Amino acid sequence: MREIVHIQAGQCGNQIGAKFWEVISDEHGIDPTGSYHGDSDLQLERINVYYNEAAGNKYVPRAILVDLEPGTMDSVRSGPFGQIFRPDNFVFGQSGAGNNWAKGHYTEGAELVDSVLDVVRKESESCDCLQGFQLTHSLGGGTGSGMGTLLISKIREEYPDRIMNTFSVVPSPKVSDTVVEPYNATLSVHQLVENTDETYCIDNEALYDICFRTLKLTTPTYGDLNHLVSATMSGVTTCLRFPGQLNADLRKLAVNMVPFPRLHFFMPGFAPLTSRGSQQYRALTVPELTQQMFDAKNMMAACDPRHGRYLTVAAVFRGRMSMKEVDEQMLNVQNKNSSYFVEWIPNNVKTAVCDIPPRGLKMSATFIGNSTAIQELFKRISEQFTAMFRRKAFLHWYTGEGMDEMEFTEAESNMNDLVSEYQQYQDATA
Amino acid sequence: DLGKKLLEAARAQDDEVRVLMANGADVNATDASGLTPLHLAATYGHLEIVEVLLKHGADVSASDLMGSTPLHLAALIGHLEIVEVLLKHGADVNAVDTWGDTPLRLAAVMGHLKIVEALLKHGADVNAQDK
Amino acid sequence: TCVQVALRIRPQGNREKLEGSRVCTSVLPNDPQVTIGGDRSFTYDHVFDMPTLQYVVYESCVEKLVDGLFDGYNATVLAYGQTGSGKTHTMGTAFDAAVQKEEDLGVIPRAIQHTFRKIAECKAQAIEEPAFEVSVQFVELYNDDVLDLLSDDRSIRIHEDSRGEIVLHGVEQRSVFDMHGTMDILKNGALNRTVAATNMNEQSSRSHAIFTLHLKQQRVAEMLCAKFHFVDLAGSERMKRTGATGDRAKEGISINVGLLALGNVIAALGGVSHVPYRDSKLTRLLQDSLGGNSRTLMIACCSPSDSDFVETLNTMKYANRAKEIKNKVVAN
Amino acid sequence: MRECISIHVGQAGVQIGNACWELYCLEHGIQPDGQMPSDKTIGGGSFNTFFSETGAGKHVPRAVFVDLEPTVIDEVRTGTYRQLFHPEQLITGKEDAANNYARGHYTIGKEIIDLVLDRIRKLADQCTGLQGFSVFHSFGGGTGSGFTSLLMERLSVDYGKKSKLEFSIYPAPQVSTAVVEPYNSILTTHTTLEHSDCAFMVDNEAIYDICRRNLDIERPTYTNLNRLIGQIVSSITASLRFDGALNVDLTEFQTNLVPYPRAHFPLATYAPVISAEKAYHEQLSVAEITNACFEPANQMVKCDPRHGKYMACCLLYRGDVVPKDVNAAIATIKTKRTIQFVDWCPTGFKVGINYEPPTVVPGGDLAKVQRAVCMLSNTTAIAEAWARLDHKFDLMYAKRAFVHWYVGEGMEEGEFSEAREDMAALEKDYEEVGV
Ligand SMILES: Nc1nc2c(ncn2[C@@H]2O[C@H](COP(=O)(O)OP(=O)(O)OP(=O)(O)O)[C@@H](O)[C@H]2O)c(=O)[nH]1
Ligand SMILES: Nc1ncnc2c1ncn2[C@@H]1O[C@H](COP(=O)(O)OP(=O)(O)NP(=O)(O)O)[C@@H](O)[C@H]1O
Ligand SMILES: Nc1nc2c(ncn2[C@@H]2O[C@H](COP(=O)(O)OP(=O)(O)O)[C@@H](O)[C@H]2O)c(=O)[nH]1
Ligand SMILES: [Mg+2]
Ligand SMILES: [Mg+2]
Repeated sequence: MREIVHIQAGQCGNQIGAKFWEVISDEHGIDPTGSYHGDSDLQLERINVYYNEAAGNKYVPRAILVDLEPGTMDSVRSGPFGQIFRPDNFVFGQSGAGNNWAKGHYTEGAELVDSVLDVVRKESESCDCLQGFQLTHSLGGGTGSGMGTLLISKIREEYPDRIMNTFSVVPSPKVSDTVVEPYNATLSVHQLVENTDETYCIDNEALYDICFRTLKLTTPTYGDLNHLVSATMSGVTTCLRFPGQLNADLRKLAVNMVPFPRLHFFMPGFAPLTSRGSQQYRALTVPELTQQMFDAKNMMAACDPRHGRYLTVAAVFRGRMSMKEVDEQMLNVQNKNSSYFVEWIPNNVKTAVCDIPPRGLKMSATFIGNSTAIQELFKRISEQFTAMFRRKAFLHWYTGEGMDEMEFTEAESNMNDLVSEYQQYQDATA
Repeated sequence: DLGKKLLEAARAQDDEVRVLMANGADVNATDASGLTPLHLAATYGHLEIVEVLLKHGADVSASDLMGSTPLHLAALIGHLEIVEVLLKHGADVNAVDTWGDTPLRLAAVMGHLKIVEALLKHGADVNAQDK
Repeated sequence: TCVQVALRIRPQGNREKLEGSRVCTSVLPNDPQVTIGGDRSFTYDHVFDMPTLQYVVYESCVEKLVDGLFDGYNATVLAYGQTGSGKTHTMGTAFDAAVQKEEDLGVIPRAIQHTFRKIAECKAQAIEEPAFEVSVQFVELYNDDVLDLLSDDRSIRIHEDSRGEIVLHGVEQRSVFDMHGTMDILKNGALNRTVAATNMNEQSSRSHAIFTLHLKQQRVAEMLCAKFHFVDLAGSERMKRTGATGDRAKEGISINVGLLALGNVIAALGGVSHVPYRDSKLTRLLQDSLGGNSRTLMIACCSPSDSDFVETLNTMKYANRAKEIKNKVVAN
Repeated sequence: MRECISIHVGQAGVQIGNACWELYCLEHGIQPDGQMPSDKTIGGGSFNTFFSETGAGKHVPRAVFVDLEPTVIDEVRTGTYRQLFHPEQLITGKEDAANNYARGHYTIGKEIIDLVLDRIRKLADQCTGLQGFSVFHSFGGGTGSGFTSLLMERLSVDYGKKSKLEFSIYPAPQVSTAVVEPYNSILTTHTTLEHSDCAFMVDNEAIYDICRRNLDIERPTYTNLNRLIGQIVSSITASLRFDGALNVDLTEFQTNLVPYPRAHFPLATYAPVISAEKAYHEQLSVAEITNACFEPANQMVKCDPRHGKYMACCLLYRGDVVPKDVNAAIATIKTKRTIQFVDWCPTGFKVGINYEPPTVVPGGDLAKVQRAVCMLSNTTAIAEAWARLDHKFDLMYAKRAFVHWYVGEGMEEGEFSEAREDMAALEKDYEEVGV
């Protein structure tokens, strides 16, 4: 299947999603003007997955840009690559969503969708072969969580037989201390469970702790969190963007990764962890790109992978190395640590490889796991949700907006079930 | 009933709060929840009205029907100012609602680190997790 | 406190006979066991062989359940098996414009008349009549949408109750007063069930239908509510035998996906810590039928022929384990 | 002359058939454009039945290459061999079977199965006699497993009279592209069983290890395995191209190798595997390369033939092989080695010899040897490999892991439990002929 349509919604989504477009444009050799100036034929070979061609050998991404507020799409036009994006695929309104799921899902934005959809339809009738869609959105509340989980639903009945995946940033106290945030995650996670084929769990709590206790950056900006994010959306998509054999398309990756239909949530992982300061420590140990990915402290989700079992892992080493120490030492991680991979899924760890790394790095790995450790993520948002719910705290921002208390109770049943399903398979046997 | 309307002024209206009390409206009125006006003002952030109510006879430790004190609620939402004012007027830190929690844990779970410090000064407990 | 399974074998059909198919199933006279293809054997609570008429089915296993309604005890009767094995005919969720009734009337219809007789049978007394409110709702799950069969359609939602039970919001729940009118809503609902033809059945069910009967009673020492679900499942299909294509075959896939999710739910309850109810909307709608707070009969339907062998094996293999399933019942 | 048609299905099928026709062309001095030097034409009596002659002396393989995605056959359409094959023979779709057996057999396959049939019709309507089809596919691929079984069902109702030989890949984790390959392998085996007459399975691990110590390739690519695999296929199809004594017809494969209908999975063993690296190498006598045919390191499926009973042997020699010395080596396996046969079956060792010098790829890793051999034992010990595969299958099916991808793609759940029980019966089939 060839070509992927990317949509970015919300403030967060539009910001990471533009860093995404920025980074992979470097890897591929498209400059802000859309002309190719790269030093490989390997870069142009599968360029059509994320870019369209045009008059003059120009390459304009397949992104829709979506926001209920303009203030995030006026500043991206004013960024390095806001020139290249097509102008008709900027779909802002003005209302805003007050960091409310209901306001994005039902009130405001329910009027801006069916405008987003009409350009979604547009870029997709140009497709020889559609893989599906990727959304960059935030789970923390507002135009990205509520419109985002409305786009995803309305896109599913129109293209039911296409793959839906998301990069879904997960809210933490430690980053935004916005009281109303555990509500809008449990409202989004309810919809992601029903309607996505795979979700990456970029968890702002994890990104905070890496930027503060690993990178030692005492006051973390949205730039330093996003840096760690864009390095991850390069790894987890590289298999889609360069020629290769393993997890090469959205559907093949889903079929390698999702054992049970509902457990389609992955925690990423990245080695080597870097800051924007641009100090590059490398060869400080080389085969142990295998012990770094598999470490808690390199995950992008606040989960200790040792507190459960892996179900499907996908390691992707980028750079210039030996495909033969990669093999040996990835077979070692699985046989030092044999209990941490479920047994009723034999050969559950697949290992791809790439020959071009990102800029900055001579060698870099990337990690895509379906671990049951992930339940620390949801149990965290479960407890913070149930705290705010039990006291009916702030519940009238939503009932006011043509919602209902049962959505709240329902959305908490779903994710709590998710938790115990992950916990059955974290403990199964024979 | 004026008490109902003072309850709705505390959720929202600092002017209309002292105009409704000088008409003889119950400081310690309750809704069906059991929430008094000092409750509804310490959740939703209003510092002035929180103190106004306290200079005129509010039970700083009144629980609702699920055992919620004014500082339980004030810790949950943030509102460190309202937590301190509530503490100097004799508020119970080590008090427990019908769910088993304490205003400490409500402030841990939600990440209001500024407040968990203050809470721990005037009294902690051993129900919660070590952190 | 535990799920009843009953298995019911149909007579060979005209295709089967005229095509050379032959009997491999074997039940003994007045015996709750069955034997298939010689070797492999199973016992149930009931086994009704190929000439068992409709009223024999009702009395032996369903008469008790309808009673228990008046005793505030919920019940379930779901038919489960392969396409063309007699699910819809057994349940009584289908009606032919020109046959006539002609007796031969399924579970749901006979269940109506039972209800409306024990109501007046109770109303007769010297100590003053108990008042009853009988209502009905009637949905189909067609390609992962809950459609309402009681209305002029085009949505609906599935949520958990206050006691934790599964309630359908946005489904018409209209009230009924005697046999003749409860019956006429059953016919006009069946008129809306999505049905079309496959090579395995000229009237193949393209959805799962649930006829839920509600009976809130008020009497002297109290108030006794009890729901009763009548699930007429779509049968599992194989694309090579149905001949399905397009809109047809898509229906057959989403049927199979939900019967998959019913499979694992049967296995987890018996066969442990989790039970995959949320894999399908079908298995959410059945979450109290199999979980608990229903009294549940499974009527498992089987072709007798050997042209439907491995299929009847599967049906039997799940039916057998389903006996092991603990329903936990309380009066409402 | 009676013709054979090659169908190559799915990625492995296509890239192995590409390596096969490469070696075929070299073996009859045909060029990558179809043309042949008149130096190598004969007076009629050109026993290429795998090749079709046209006017202007182009030789066009009797082959159909089929993939549900376009990338791999695209690399046949613009490579060295864009000239050899007619484009009609090269059929692609756009969406693959995302490593899903059910996509290939039930949904994405049913949308391209008619066009394949009717193109493969054009190769057949141009044959005067016809024996059937040599079909190349993979057990773990989606199209390999799933579409192949759909083609066999239908090449068996059309051409019901015709013989069906398959060369089948058996997956190894060292080159696994996917986790459901055990699902895919037991699925394609159950549905194809009743439609194949003989099936030589190629364990990607067996080949991978042979490439690792005999050719000393450390991390082998598909291009190493295919070179080596392209060899053993040519030893099989030597007779069908060189008017030989043994296996003259496709039926005689079934005649010699497979007595019982379901137990039709022989064990190919090959020698010598000699690296082009070695500077000087004393070529290996018939007696040497025949004793290597009983060394388990050289077979193409991992199992212990010693733990199992033989029920048919054929040995196929190639090059400078004198027939007297063949029988000295054969009579001495019967004494230097203990090789038990089925309680009820003739003991013998058919022999063929080909007298043509083994060809290897020029500038490849295999070294041109002087007398090679390829034995095709049919052992009960190959049941060992079906057990490996069955157990991996069992581990996941216990949990219904991944099944929901198959049922959502055309399948009924019971098909899984059914296909798995054909196997339970087959492991019992190998249990009863021997011991
Ligand atoms: N020897 C050899 N094995 C291969 C080759 N290509 C793939 N394989 C094996 O084939 C299996 C995967 O099957 P594929 O052929 O790639 O799948 P497919 O037939 O293209 O069908 P799709 O899943 O639809 O893409 C794996 O076990 C690989 O080990 C090849 O060129 N040579
Ligand atoms: N015991 C029986 N005696 C007589 N006719 C029967 C019996 N069981 C089934 N039939 C007939 O068999 C045919 C198919 O039965 P049906 O009740 O529609 O089965 P089904 O499982 O619901 N098929 P499907 O809806 O696609 O799963 C109809 O013509 C019925 O009248
Ligand atoms: N990592 C990261 N998180 C962000 C960014 N912008 C907002 N967030 C987070 O997203 C949540 C707020 O959601 P936001 O995207 O602003 O809501 P929206 O504009 O309605 O979609 C909070 O948890 C923030 O911590 C960003 O650029 N990077
Ligand atoms: Mg039916
Ligand atoms: Mg392929």
